[PDB]
Amino acid sequence: GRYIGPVCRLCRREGVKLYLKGERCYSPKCAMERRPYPPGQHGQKRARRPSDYAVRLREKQKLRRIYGISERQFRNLFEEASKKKGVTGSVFLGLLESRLDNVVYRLGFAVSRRQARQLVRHGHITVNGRRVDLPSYRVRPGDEIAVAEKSRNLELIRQNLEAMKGRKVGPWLSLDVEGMKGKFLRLPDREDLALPVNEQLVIEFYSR
Amino acid sequence: PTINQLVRKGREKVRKKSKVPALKGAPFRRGVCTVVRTVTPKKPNSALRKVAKVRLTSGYEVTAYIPGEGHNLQEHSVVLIRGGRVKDLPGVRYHIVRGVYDAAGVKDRKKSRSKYGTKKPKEA
Amino acid sequence: MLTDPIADMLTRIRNATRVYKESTDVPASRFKEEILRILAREGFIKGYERVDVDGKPYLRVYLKYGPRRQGPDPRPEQVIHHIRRISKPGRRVYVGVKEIPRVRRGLGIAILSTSKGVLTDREARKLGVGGELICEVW
Amino acid sequence: MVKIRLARFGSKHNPHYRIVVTDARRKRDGKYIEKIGYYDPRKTTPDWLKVDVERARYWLSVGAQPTDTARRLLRQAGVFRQE
Amino acid sequence: PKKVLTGVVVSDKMQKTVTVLVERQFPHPLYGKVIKRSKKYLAHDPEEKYKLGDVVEIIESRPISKRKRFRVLRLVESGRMDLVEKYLIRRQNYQSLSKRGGKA
Amino acid sequence: DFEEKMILIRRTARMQAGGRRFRFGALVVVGDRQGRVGLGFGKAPEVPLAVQKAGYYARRNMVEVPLQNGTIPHEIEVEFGASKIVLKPAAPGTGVIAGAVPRAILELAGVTDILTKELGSRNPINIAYATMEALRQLRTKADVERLRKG
RNA sequence: GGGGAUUGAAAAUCCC
RNA sequence: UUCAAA
RNA sequence: GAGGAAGAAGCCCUUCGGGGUGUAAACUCCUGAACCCGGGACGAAACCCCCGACGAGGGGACUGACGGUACCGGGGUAAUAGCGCCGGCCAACUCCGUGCCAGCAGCCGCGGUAAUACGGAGGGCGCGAGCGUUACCCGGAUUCACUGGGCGUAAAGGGCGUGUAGGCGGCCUGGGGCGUCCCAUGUGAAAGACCACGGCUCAACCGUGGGGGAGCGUGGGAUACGCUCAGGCUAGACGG
RNA sequence: GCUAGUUGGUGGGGUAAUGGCCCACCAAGGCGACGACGGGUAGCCGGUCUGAGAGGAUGGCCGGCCACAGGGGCACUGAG
Ligand SMILES: [K+]
Ligand SMILES: [K+]
Ligand SMILES: [K+]
Ligand SMILES: [K+]
Ligand SMILES: [K+]
Ligand SMILES: [K+]
Ligand SMILES: [K+]
Ligand SMILES: [K+]
Ligand SMILES: [K+]
Ligand SMILES: [Mg+2]
Ligand SMILES: [Mg+2]
Ligand SMILES: [Mg+2]
Ligand SMILES: [Mg+2]
Ligand SMILES: [Mg+2]
Ligand SMILES: [Mg+2]
Ligand SMILES: [Mg+2]
Ligand SMILES: [Mg+2]
Ligand SMILES: [Mg+2]
Ligand SMILES: [Mg+2]
Ligand SMILES: [Mg+2]
Ligand SMILES: [Mg+2]
Ligand SMILES: [Mg+2]
Ligand SMILES: [Mg+2]
Ligand SMILES: [Mg+2]
Ligand SMILES: [Mg+2]
Ligand SMILES: [Mg+2]
Ligand SMILES: [Mg+2]
Ligand SMILES: [Mg+2]
Ligand SMILES: [Mg+2]
Ligand SMILES: [Mg+2]
Ligand SMILES: [Mg+2]
Ligand SMILES: [Mg+2]
Ligand SMILES: [Mg+2]
Ligand SMILES: [Mg+2]
Ligand SMILES: [Mg+2]
Ligand SMILES: [Mg+2]
Ligand SMILES: [Mg+2]
Ligand SMILES: [Mg+2]
Ligand SMILES: [Mg+2]
Ligand SMILES: [Mg+2]
Ligand SMILES: [Mg+2]
Ligand SMILES: [Mg+2]
Ligand SMILES: [Mg+2]
Ligand SMILES: [Mg+2]
Ligand SMILES: [Mg+2]
Ligand SMILES: [Mg+2]
Ligand SMILES: [Mg+2]
Ligand SMILES: [Mg+2]
Ligand SMILES: [Mg+2]
Ligand SMILES: [Mg+2]
Ligand SMILES: [Mg+2]
Ligand SMILES: [Mg+2]
Ligand SMILES: [Mg+2]
Ligand SMILES: [Mg+2]
Ligand SMILES: [Mg+2]
Ligand SMILES: [Mg+2]
Ligand SMILES: [Mg+2]
Ligand SMILES: [Mg+2]
Ligand SMILES: [Mg+2]
Ligand SMILES: [Mg+2]
Ligand SMILES: [Mg+2]
Ligand SMILES: [Mg+2]
Ligand SMILES: [Mg+2]
Ligand SMILES: [Mg+2]
Ligand SMILES: [Mg+2]
Ligand SMILES: [Mg+2]
Ligand SMILES: [Mg+2]
Ligand SMILES: [Mg+2]
Ligand SMILES: [Mg+2]
Ligand SMILES: [Mg+2]
Ligand SMILES: [Mg+2]
Ligand SMILES: [Mg+2]
Ligand SMILES: [Mg+2]
Ligand SMILES: [Mg+2]
Ligand SMILES: [Mg+2]
Ligand SMILES: [Mg+2]
Ligand SMILES: [Mg+2]
Ligand SMILES: [Mg+2]
Ligand SMILES: [Zn+2]
Repeated sequence: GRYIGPVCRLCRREGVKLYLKGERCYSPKCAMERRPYPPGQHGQKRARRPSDYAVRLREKQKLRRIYGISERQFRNLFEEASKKKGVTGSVFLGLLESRLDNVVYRLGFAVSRRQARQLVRHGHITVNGRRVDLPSYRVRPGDEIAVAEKSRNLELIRQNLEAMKGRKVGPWLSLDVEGMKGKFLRLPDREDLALPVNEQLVIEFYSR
Repeated sequence: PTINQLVRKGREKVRKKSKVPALKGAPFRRGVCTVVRTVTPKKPNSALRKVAKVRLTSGYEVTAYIPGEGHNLQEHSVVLIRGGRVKDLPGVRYHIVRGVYDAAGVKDRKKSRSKYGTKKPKEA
Repeated sequence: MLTDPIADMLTRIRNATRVYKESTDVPASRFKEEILRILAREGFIKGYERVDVDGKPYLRVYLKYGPRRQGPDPRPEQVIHHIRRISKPGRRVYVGVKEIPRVRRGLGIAILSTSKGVLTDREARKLGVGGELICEVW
Repeated sequence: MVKIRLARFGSKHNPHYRIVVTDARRKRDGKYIEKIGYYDPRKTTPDWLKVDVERARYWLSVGAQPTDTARRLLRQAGVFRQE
Repeated sequence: PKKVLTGVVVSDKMQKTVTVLVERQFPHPLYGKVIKRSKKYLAHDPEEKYKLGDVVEIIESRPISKRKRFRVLRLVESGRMDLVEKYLIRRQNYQSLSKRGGKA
Repeated sequence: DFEEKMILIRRTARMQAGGRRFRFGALVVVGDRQGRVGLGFGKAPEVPLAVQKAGYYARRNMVEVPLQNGTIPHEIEVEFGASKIVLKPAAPGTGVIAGAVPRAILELAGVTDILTKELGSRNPINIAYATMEALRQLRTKADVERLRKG
């Protein structure tokens, strides 16, 4: 089961703020806000020049932790990326960005990814009409991701979909806040995203 | 060598010598203790490593190591062997798997329990 | 006795160039002459010419180098940095057009001998033929 | 004798047959002489039945004896339709 | 097609049968070098026609006996014991390598 | 302007009565990630001073790497002593496939795609020097052209 | 079989 | 004499 | 799942000021694995019968082990977490306990009173219904080097010669076309692998379609190099 | 170093059919350092794992071929 445990601690081990909570991570409290040092009894102690390896490990752990995906699944995507034509780095990101659970989150249907995930597992999500509770489901270009008719009235749904009014969204995505529909226009360009991650090191980590 | 020589003699392929010849290159092998001596290490170590001679089912009679803090092995304890040398005791190439057969698991063990065959203790 | 006249020529050239000779003779043979044509046209050697020495037919090979250099060791760069024999007596080497090698992403060459004559890897590739991969030069 | 019958491909609870020509004596999913079509029982695709009728007509011309089911499918593709 | 091989007659000591040495040439599967290799076929000569030293063609045929599965198709080049000689010598060297040895 | 990547630091020893007497050696690469790299090996009583000395040496002893879209103009092999280095060009997406020593020199040279292989003695010092020489030996079509003209 | 003396701790040596 | 001590 | 303290208690550490576990928990609010109720499959349309002519073609009927399963619709509970590591290689450090003991150890090595290496604890790293161990194969190993290694002193030139087989063979011309090269053509089962679409909500799994050729056979063609047969040449060798 | 049905021939026998497959006579011949004979191990392949590749390793599952049916021999029946 995708991690599930103290999360605003991973932010602390990566020395960078990851959004694994949506809000709370915006209001002075993602911990990174005054307490940016690693978790644990030695968190405040001076760090030692990390090994080329350490650097590469933490980088992958960053990107991977951002999407709350497992090593098993993360690796399988990367291997797929390698094989495919074109720059593995971007292509990899493109694939991570195509996970239904992620897209749900991108469209704002949920505040964080872990929430977006649950929304999927519980059928509150629809792809071209049909229900789909597979958070790893790969959204293709042209697919319409909406909210289940029966779920459109849920308290949590309104709140999030409300806050989405006026809010802009991914240049590769499009949100019709009305009927609570969204459309995966195209695979995001590396230029499209802006994750605190140097995918180049990630490729290197697996090249070892 | 010349190509003609290579055509004539060719290169010889490397053959691998097994380090755990306790036959059938099986993953483990069971046996019966014959002696449960204690032995002394080679320089620069000193201590009384626990060891046992095992009359193996592979038709072999080798000496295996008894890992962990204390054991319960005697002149007739049936045990399972796994292979793994004891760098300090020349001639000791296998370990005895604690937790299988007559080999009790280490008691009061709390960390590396898989090894030493120690069941998960209860937390009241 | 020379076991490989072509290898001999290739070396005579390799040797002369490492000490910056002007020319350098090599006992003449049509086949050697053929390779020199390529070498010349490709621009590795200024050019070559038939010459009689002691009554015997040779081939003056006029080598060429780069310009004098700066700092310690002003000795010019070699135009012919590398020149290695591939196919040899007792270990002959052939290639089909599809197996002709790409010597230094093209910045170099490979002289093969095809039934359509001695050609550079590019020339051969063009006429779509393969043959004995004689040497590589760069 | 030689026959025209279904060879089973696909997976568990997901059959996908192959209209094939083969010796009556060969194991069902063994080496066939020729593939002349395919058939999907659950018709999970609009293209669940195809049959190289020209070829089917060929083997029949030389002796291939079709299974009852094999015959059924051939008919659908108008193999015997002599209109 | 019925395989046709060319070789040398290195034995006419049988009734209606000749031994034909056939050389083969090919690149070594790993080392490249073109290498030779030979094999002797017992060919059928019912007319006791061909003799020691002839270069005949041999053709794949209906078994004539055990060993014999080739018939002499024709003569390519008559007389030339140089080849036979080579074979005979190589065979004589054998008399050497063993428990004793033969003169070189 | 110039980046600094420390390849390795070591503490050698010499002998005098009384005992050992340490010294420190530092291998530092300097580069602009745009075709310019330099190697430096400096030794001194203290590490810090050694590193600096290295960096300083690194700046003299620079090499003009002819990058071609993140890669090398062609493949090359160079032996420095018993150490050999194999540099092979690659298409984008490949990355810098190399041992710590070569990559450090390769990345600061502004190389982003390359196939590498360390042969013979993998003595870092010499492997680094083999690398510099390899790069230094790289030629461009224009260059070859210039040479072959006359 | 310690328990001391000695040892950095031992072996050894001298003590009970 | 053993192991280890700058 | 979201919210949730400048941050409970407990345990750990402390320079006794404080620091960790830690938004983690508690608690609030959402969702609703399990489970209950209802519906409930595809896979099965032939053989056969009737019309027609036992044909083509039309009609008709009987069949589901899986399974009341899958799937669908209602209702609906906060609801398993382990295992291995933290001296270097190798991501992760502190206290206490033990003393060359008890023990660890893949390799280098740890332990003879301050042990990040033993055992425990707190903390941390890694992975997660799995995590480790053993065994075995390829890799790293250009460490048998075809690609891709060596032999003065590191392992390695035979004590020397004569010479058999074999391997290797200078310059020019011609015939042949065996090697070699080029073009067609046959063969190269299916599955697998690769690419592209598809079917199970995804995937695993599966279906359809698409290149991909090496090897060998056949038929043409080329002749630089190697080969072979002819004839020449003196610069190798031999002789006077 | 090996070989006497051993190698070959003529004529028979036998088979769906070639053949020392078997037999009767007649020849002395066949094979080997390009590894005969002997010993050890092993079912082969499509393929599988690994590897940048060349290679290396492997042949469970599925597909093809072969061999066997407690261990040895033999035939009868039959398109087999
Ligand atoms: K050199
Ligand atoms: K009908
Ligand atoms: K203590
Ligand atoms: K510890
Ligand atoms: K290995
Ligand atoms: K010697
Ligand atoms: K000719
Ligand atoms: K007969
Ligand atoms: K194989
Ligand atoms: Mg890629
Ligand atoms: Mg080899
Ligand atoms: Mg064993
Ligand atoms: Mg010790
Ligand atoms: Mg341990
Ligand atoms: Mg040469
Ligand atoms: Mg050269
Ligand atoms: Mg070569
Ligand atoms: Mg080669
Ligand atoms: Mg005769
Ligand atoms: Mg006969
Ligand atoms: Mg130094
Ligand atoms: Mg330049
Ligand atoms: Mg170079
Ligand atoms: Mg060297
Ligand atoms: Mg080495
Ligand atoms: Mg002392
Ligand atoms: Mg003494
Ligand atoms: Mg000691
Ligand atoms: Mg929470
Ligand atoms: Mg409720
Ligand atoms: Mg049905
Ligand atoms: Mg029935
Ligand atoms: Mg009727
Ligand atoms: Mg329901
Ligand atoms: Mg429901
Ligand atoms: Mg409710
Ligand atoms: Mg570390
Ligand atoms: Mg202590
Ligand atoms: Mg450790
Ligand atoms: Mg799982
Ligand atoms: Mg690797
Ligand atoms: Mg190897
Ligand atoms: Mg080795
Ligand atoms: Mg070699
Ligand atoms: Mg070596
Ligand atoms: Mg010596
Ligand atoms: Mg020596
Ligand atoms: Mg000598
Ligand atoms: Mg010649
Ligand atoms: Mg010759
Ligand atoms: Mg000729
Ligand atoms: Mg030819
Ligand atoms: Mg073909
Ligand atoms: Mg196929
Ligand atoms: Mg799909
Ligand atoms: Mg296919
Ligand atoms: Mg001609
Ligand atoms: Mg040739
Ligand atoms: Mg014999
Ligand atoms: Mg007869
Ligand atoms: Mg007959
Ligand atoms: Mg016989
Ligand atoms: Mg024999
Ligand atoms: Mg032979
Ligand atoms: Mg015998
Ligand atoms: Mg044998
Ligand atoms: Mg067997
Ligand atoms: Mg078998
Ligand atoms: Mg390799
Ligand atoms: Mg095999
Ligand atoms: Mg099989
Ligand atoms: Mg039997
Ligand atoms: Mg049988
Ligand atoms: Mg039997
Ligand atoms: Mg039985
Ligand atoms: Mg029986
Ligand atoms: Mg019958
Ligand atoms: Mg019968
Ligand atoms: Zn956070």
